[PDB]
Parts: sequence; C-alpha cells; structure tokens
Amino acid sequence: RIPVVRLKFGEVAEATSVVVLPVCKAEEGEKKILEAPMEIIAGGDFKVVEAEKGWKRWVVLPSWNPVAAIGKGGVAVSFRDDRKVLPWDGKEEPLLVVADRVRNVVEADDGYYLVVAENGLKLEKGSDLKAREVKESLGMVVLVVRPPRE
Amino acid sequence: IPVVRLKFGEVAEATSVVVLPVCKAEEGEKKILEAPMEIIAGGDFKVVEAEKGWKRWVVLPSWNPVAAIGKGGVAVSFRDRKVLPWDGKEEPLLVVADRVRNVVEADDGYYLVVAENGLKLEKGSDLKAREVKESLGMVVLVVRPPRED
Amino acid sequence: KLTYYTPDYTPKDTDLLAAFRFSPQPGVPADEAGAAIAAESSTGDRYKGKCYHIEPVQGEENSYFAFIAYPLDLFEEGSVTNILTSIVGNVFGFKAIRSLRLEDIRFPVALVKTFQGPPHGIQVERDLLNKYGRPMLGCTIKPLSAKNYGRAVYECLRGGLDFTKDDENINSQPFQRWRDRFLFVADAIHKSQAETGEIKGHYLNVTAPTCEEMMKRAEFAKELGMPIIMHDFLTAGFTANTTLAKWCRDNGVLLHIHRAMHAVIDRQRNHGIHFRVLAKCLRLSGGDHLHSGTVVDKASTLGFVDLMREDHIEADRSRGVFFTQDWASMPGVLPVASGGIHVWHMPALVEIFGDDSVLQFGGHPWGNAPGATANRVALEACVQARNEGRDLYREGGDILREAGKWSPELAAALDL
Amino acid sequence: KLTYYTPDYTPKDTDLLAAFRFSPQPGVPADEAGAAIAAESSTMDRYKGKCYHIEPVQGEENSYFAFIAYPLDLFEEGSVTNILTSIVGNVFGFKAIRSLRLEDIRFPVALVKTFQGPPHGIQVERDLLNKYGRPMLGCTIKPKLSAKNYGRAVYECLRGGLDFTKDDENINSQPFQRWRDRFLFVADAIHKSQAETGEIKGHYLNVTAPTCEEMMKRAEFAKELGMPIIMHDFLTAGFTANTTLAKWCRDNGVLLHIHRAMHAVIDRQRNHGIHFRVLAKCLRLSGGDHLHSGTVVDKASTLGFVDLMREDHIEADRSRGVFFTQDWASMPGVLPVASGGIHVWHMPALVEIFGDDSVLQFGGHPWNAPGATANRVALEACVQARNEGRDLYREGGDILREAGKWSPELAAALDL
Repeated sequence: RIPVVRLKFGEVAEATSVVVLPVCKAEEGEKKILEAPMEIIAGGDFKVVEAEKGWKRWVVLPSWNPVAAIGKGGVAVSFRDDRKVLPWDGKEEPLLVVADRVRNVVEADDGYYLVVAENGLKLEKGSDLKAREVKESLGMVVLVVRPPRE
Repeated sequence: IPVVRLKFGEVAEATSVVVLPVCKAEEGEKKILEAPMEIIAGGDFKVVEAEKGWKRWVVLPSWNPVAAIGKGGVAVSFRDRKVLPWDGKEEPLLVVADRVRNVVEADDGYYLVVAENGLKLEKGSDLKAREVKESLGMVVLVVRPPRED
Repeated sequence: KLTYYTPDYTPKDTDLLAAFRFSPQPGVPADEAGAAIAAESSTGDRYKGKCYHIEPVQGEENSYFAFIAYPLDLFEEGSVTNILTSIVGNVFGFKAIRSLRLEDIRFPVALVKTFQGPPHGIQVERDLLNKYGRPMLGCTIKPLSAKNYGRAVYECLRGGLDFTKDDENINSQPFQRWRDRFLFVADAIHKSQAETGEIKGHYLNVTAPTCEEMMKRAEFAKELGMPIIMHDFLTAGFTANTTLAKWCRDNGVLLHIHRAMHAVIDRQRNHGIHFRVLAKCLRLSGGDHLHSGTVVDKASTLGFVDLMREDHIEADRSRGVFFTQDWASMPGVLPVASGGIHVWHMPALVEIFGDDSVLQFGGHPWGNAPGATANRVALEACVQARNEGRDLYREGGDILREAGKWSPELAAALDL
Repeated sequence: KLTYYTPDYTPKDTDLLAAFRFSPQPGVPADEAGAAIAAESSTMDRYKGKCYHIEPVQGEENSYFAFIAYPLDLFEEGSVTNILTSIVGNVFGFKAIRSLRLEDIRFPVALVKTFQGPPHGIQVERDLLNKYGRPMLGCTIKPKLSAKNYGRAVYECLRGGLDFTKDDENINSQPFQRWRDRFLFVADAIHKSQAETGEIKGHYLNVTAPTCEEMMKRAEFAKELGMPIIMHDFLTAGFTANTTLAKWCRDNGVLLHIHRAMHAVIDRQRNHGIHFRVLAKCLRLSGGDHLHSGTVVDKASTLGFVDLMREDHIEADRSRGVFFTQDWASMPGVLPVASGGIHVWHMPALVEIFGDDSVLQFGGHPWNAPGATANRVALEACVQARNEGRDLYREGGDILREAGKWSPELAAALDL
C-alpha cells in the first residue's frame, strides 16, 4: 500500500545525510500545497540551499531513499490524525505525508495520490481515482512518516 | 572540526531532524547576532520551531559536531577569489558555527570574526594574539559540495 | 554503556589490552560501539572489560579504533584457547557493528609467565643445530613412493640445504603412508649427515586427526632421531598445538609451525584477526619456527617479526604495534620466509630478516643438488657481503653475479 | 590454466566436490580464476582438482561461482584436518582473486564412511535421555560466584523443569573458580534434582582445555561423577582435539555438546571465508551429538543447515543454500541447538521451525525455578497445540496467553 517509514527517538546521534521539505497542513489546505516552493536549488556544499519562494514552515527529514529520490516537487503534509487520511488502520497519532507533485498524474493503480476531499485532504488509491476519472491529483504520496514514541 | 562532503551512504550513518539559520558572509555580524538560537523539534509532527522567523534555512545532517551544538546553531555561506578565470574557482562555502561558544578558549579551534569585507575565520591563538577574547561563533565543521565522482 | 566506556582510565600493569578496529552500523555512534565491544567480550565490577580509548582511523571514513582493558583474572593460566574464546568468541557477531577486526593484544608479564613459550627458542636452536652466523636454508620437494621421496630428500640435503620440508597437505594418503615416509626420509637424513658432517633435518608432518595419532607420529620421529617436526596449528587447533609443544620440550625435538588457512581469518583488512595476534598467541603456546611469508606491507610484516623475536618492543603505530610488549625473557621464534622466492631475492632477504631466520625455497636447470648448491652459495655470498658493509639493496645484483663466477650451479640459476 | 578448467567433465561418485564463490581482480577472467582455485588447492594427472563449472552469481557484478572436483585419493581417511588443509589451506591468499568464500562441500560416501560421526546421534541420544515427543529445554546460568552458589543455581533451574543447564563458554578454570570444584558442586546439583524429579537432567560441563591431557582429565572426572553430557569448543580448541574427545565419548557413553564460539571470525562476511554450513558438515563427520546453529527469531540458509546435519539424504536446492546432493550413508545426525535472543514469546516459532529434534537454550524471569517453569509450560503447550493442528505462526499469541493462565510463572514471563 503506502510505504511507511517511522521517525524514531535517538535517531539524532549520527545522520550522515538529511533533506529539507516545505511544510503544509491539513488546516492550511490545497492552496498551501500549490503555494509551496517546488524547486529547491542545491548550491550545497554540505547542504547550503535556497528556495524559489520564501516559506514559513520547514521539516527536516533524513535522507531516506524514497525522500531523497524526489528532489524537486517534494512537500510534507501535516495531519492531526492518521485515521482519516489512511485508508487502513491508524494509531491516533499525527501524520506526516511526503508528496511528489511531479507525478500527480494518476498512472499508478496501486499508487496513492493526495487529493482534495470534501472534508479536507485525503490519500486515494490510483485505481479508485481512475474509477472516478480523476486524471490529476495534488501530489503522489511517496512516503508516510510516523512520530517517535515510547 | 571535520570537512565533509554532502555524501549519502558514504559513511552511511543516516537519520535525523536538525536545523541552522543561514547567513551570508556579506551580511556580517548583524545577521549572526540576529539569527534564531533555539530551534526545537517537537510535538509529534516534528515540524521545527524557531523562536523567531528566518529567511534562509539549511540543515546540516546530524553529524557529531552538528548534534553537539544545540543552541546557537548557525550556518554561514562563504563565496570566493580567482586571479585567473580559467583557473578553477573555489567552491561556495558554509560554516557551521556555535554562537553559544562565542568566547575564544581554544587555540586550535577556529572562530568566526569579521573581515574588512564580509566575515572571516581566525585561529584561536591568532585571536588571542590580537587580544580578542571573543568571537561571533566557534566553527565546528568545514564544507565541500556533494561529489558523485 | 556508561559502565563500559570510561575515557579516564589508566590500565594496570596486570591488565590485558586489546586493540580493535571497527565500522559501526548506520545510526550507531563510535563510543557506543566501543562500549559494546567491551561488554560483549567480558561480563556483560572486577570481571568486566573497560573501553578506555576511542579514536578515528586516520584517512578512513566510518572507521574507528577502540582500546579495551581486561582484568588478569579473566584468563586461565597457560591457556591460549581460553584467552581466545574470551576475546574473540562472539564479539565479531555483534549486530551494531558492520565489521570488526582485532589488531593487537598486550599480554601482561603476569600472564606471559604462565606459558611455556617455545620449546627451545632461537639461541637454544642454534646451539642444538650448531649453526651460527647466518640464516638457515631449505626447500619443499615439488612432486611419489616413499623411497623415491627419500631419494629427493637425500639429494637436496646432501647438496647443501639445512632443511627439507614435507608438503603441508600430505599426512597419510592411500598413495603414501606416513610410516614409510618417515623411514625413508630418516634414512636420507642419516646418509647426508654422515657424508657432509653437518646437521640436517626434515620437517616431518605430524599433523593428525587425533591427539593419539599425533603422538604416535611424533614418537616415531623421535625413535628415528629426527631433530625437528612440523605441525599445522590453525587447522589442528591450539589444544593440539600446545600439547605437542610440551611433548617437544620433554623430548628435545624442535617444532616447526606452518600457517596454512591463516588467510581465511586475516586476509581482509576490515574483518577478522590480524596475523600478528596469532603470532603472539603462538609464541606463548609453543613452536620454534613460524612462517611469516615473504616481502619480496613490509612495515606491518616487520612489526610482527620483531614482536615474535625481541624481548621488548616499544609501541609504534607506523609498524602496526599498538602496545608496548614486554616478553619477560621468554625465548623468541625464528620467522620463516617463504613463497615467491629464489636466489634473486637472496640479498633482500638477508638484509631484511637478519641472521635469525629461515629461508624456504620452492626447478633448477640441473636437478636438486645444484639447486641446493645455488641457494647455499647465494646465501653465503650475501651474508659475507653484509659483514663487509656492502649495501645488499643495491649491490645485491653484483654480489650474486660475482658469486656466479666461482659457482656453475649458482650461475645456472642466475642465467634465468 | 586449461589443464584445470575442464568445462566438459562429469564428477564421479567418489569425488569430493566443492563450491566456491569469488570475485576476481579486474583484468582476470572468471574461467582463469576458477582454474587457479583448482590448481592452488591440488597438485600425477590423477592428483589434480578439476574445475568443471563456472557461472555468475545472479544479480552481482564481479561475482562468480566455481565448482571443483577433487579425487578421493587426496584425502586421509577419517581426517577433517586433512580435508581442510587441502581445500582451504592457501586458496584464500591467492593474488588473482579479491575475495573468496567456500560455500559448500559434497562428501562422497566412500569418504563419509571413514569417519566416526556423532558419538551417539539423535535417536540414540533420545533413548539415553528417555525424552520423546518434544524439543529439549535449557538455559545458561547467570551470573556468568563460588562453586557452591553456582551449584545452587544449577540445582534450582534443573529442579524447576529444564532438561539442561549450561556453563558459560568462557569459563574453564579461573582463580575465582576452579573446574574441579565446579564439577563437584554441579554434579551434586544434578544428582539431587534427578532424585527429586525422577527425570534425567544434565549440565554442559565445559571440558575445553589448553592441552589434550588436561582435556581428558576434565572429561574423565565428569564421567566419574556420572555426568551424561560434556561441552567443547571445536573451533578454538580445533579439530584434532575435537575428534579426540568425540572418540573418547563414544567409547565411554558420554554425550558431546559442541559450542560454536569464534565462528563469526570465519564466516560473518558474506564475501569471504568459510560458510558455517561447511563447518557444520565437517563437525558432523568429526563428532558431536549437539550443535549450536543459532536461531532466526537468513531463514533459508538456516533451514538448509538443519536438514544437512539431521537428514540421511538432502537434495540439492540452491534456494536453501545447498549446492550438492548429500548422501550421509546412514551416519546419524547432530541435534541442532537454537539460541540467542530467545524467551517464551518465541516458543511457538521455535517449535514449528525446528520440529522436535532440537534443543532450545534460553537466556531474567521476574520471580530461577519460575523461569524453568515458564519455559517448560510454554513448550509443552506449543507442542501439544502443533499436534492438535493449530498454526503456531499465527495462533502462537493465543496459545501462550491461554497457557499463561495455567501457570502464573508463565503469566509473569508473558507480562513482560
């Protein structure tokens, strides 16, 4: 289904590589996701970066391979509760969803695509969107990040 | 004070949330004196919280010096200085500095002071020779661009 | 981890120290990894090891050294096998480390004195063999029935070598049974000694499937008057090696140790046990001779050669010696150079190893006695030249060519 | 090179076959490298190995397999040590290869029959112990302490319900505890437990020793005291010593437990050294009734080992790590011992994975005897459930939760 890698406590000891994504929220809505800077210019040495647009909120994510692969068009969406967004079971915890707007076109039947739901923002299977003939989406979910816990 | 390539998987090491407000050298001490010191990852969303907003944000992967800084974290863009254009230009730079460790105590340790134009890095011994017992930040690491070759 | 990594600990004179190299898994800090090594290899308040120092490997990414002390009481007196299970038994399988290699061990005097050491050692061996002022020579017979084998031994020893060696893979096989090899070899030795007036021998292989068979073979070699025997310490085991070494002291028989299968555990540089550790372990267990191999990483090689010959070796990281090792007057072990060598390298071998060594050579254009002659001449020429201050690393070409003017056998060798 | 790589050779029923994995140095063809391995490991045109098949490792660059046959005549009857010097003595040090690993060996029946094999074997061992229908249980005593207090811990645990109690593998004889007293106090603990419970209980007394004579003395004393089983480290002590002890055990009726300390040094890295399945086969031929194989709670490789050391005949299956069909010619198997990271929550899986012919060695219970109780109950519950038809990989959680209500000792364990 959706690839889910959970951030864990104590992971701050030695990250060799890390990536940065702008942050959008369920309350902020689809508009914020359109507003977020897509191209983050890497003029980096050990990371120095500039963004095409100024953005208030930034999440620092480890260079997990799916997140690293995205590059441009990478965004993180904050959800207060996991259950509403996740088609499957939830742990009643805040959810971070990484989405690639570059692949927003629905081509992957099993692929999950962030879309604007009537209630708010939801992750929808591609096949389901194809059944409703929705050719485009906000972003294609690449990874779901779960919070550190005890 | 290590110099590390932005390399993914070389030392594989891997996973963390860590952030530094960025300053340009051209900006000078004023930008450093104003960048937000406390950058606190929390809640469960883990979106980082800064006591004050900053224009430019860069993160330095949680290598050991970066993790050690905590408060006072800052990143300083440095730009070169080629006599001959054909001679290859030196790469752009970034300095991870602990503003909390402003005081000059280590002769070996480099410290961030102000050049006539822009900022500069000076040895602790040199600063003590010049009678400056204070610096803006203490450099904890050195830069080098992601090289895939 | 705070009960194992103690940055401000000074080792005691009676502590055993070990130096490890490791590369920690992603997300594992070096100090935590070091503490774990100490815990896994010891209990895990006076029965635990302590990691006292951790430092990066210069030049190597994600690679660190850790120095760990272990209390004297954790080791059985006189036992190599106990020392090894305690230190290398399961630490290498530890999950937070990608790879682990053991570089060095400091054996405290208090522990060194509980071991027998070499049955005879360097000085005693020269006296027993009555051979002074030079390296010793030998070769391996390339090919046979026991008599034909015996003929080859005779010719090689008769021609001037000090020792002839059994192939390390021939113990007893349907094509040749050890009892006959022993009889025919012994005859060859006795004839050569009688005809030349010198002391000659053969490294009879007594490596065996059981300790009883090992003793039977060793006892037979003693009955036949053989001055030296051979054993494969890594394949056979330390219990068997130690046993044979005690036997050898009691019976006056020199012991030659072959190092077959060492590559299995020390070849790669990022995992396993460095040969110098095994070399120290062997010096404590027993054996008068130990293969070192040739050099013609000479720094690391020379490092262990001194560790197994000298009384006191100061730490020197550039030679791979991590700790200062005081051998407390235990006798040393002659290194044996071997593999890839011929008369062309004789200059180098003499200068590199000095006199306290054995040079084993692998054919000569005119058969075995000329073979032996050419090596004997080349060696004597090199030693005498060294004694006159000639620089064997540069003049070696002329030393051999000049020798070739008086010896047709050597010349035939130098022709190729 | 072309005298060794022979692409059109069919192995004989009497050939010893070996499968190696290697990575050649850049510039060196796979076929030439395969030929070289056969050459380095052998030699007279009947005394050479032949490389008969070379294929790439699927999914990897510069990674190949080579299959080499060796004539029966090259191997000393009954000797593991001769087989090993021949096969692994020097190939690992060969210059044209970056890395080399030995993956498998086919022992021809003609050679298998020259070995003793396990002293007693699985079926005999069950009959001697009078234990049927289930895996056996045990644990290692912690603190890993005087002989008297040690003996008390042993008594309580055996009395409490375990079949076996184990000595720490690193304690042979030390200033704080000497083997002779450990043996006396443990034997008392066993005898009281057996008298009280009516069952047969043992203890894996460590008889590992620095010399063969000492090893025998320890073993003889264990027999004098009526101990049914003893322990030995086959890798550190080595095969000459192991084989010797196994022979002693068969003659004297004592079961032999083999620990695998230091195997990580030899096989942890996937691209160099000797895979444990090879060592496991070698041990089955040398001796040992029980062998640590370790738990999994690579699964496929693990299952491979278990069949190789237990079945009479194993069909080749590369997906399970078995390269050659192996016929054991009615030699009895070795009972595998699972260990590492195990407690009652893993009991379901352990029973289903290994079946009945196994021993489970458990690590800490909140209440010694309550520990033994919790594991004894958990195991019996799992075995009964399996026989009834429950699926232990899914229902295991409920089987343990229900069992936990029968005995509060188990609940206490499950609660953590």
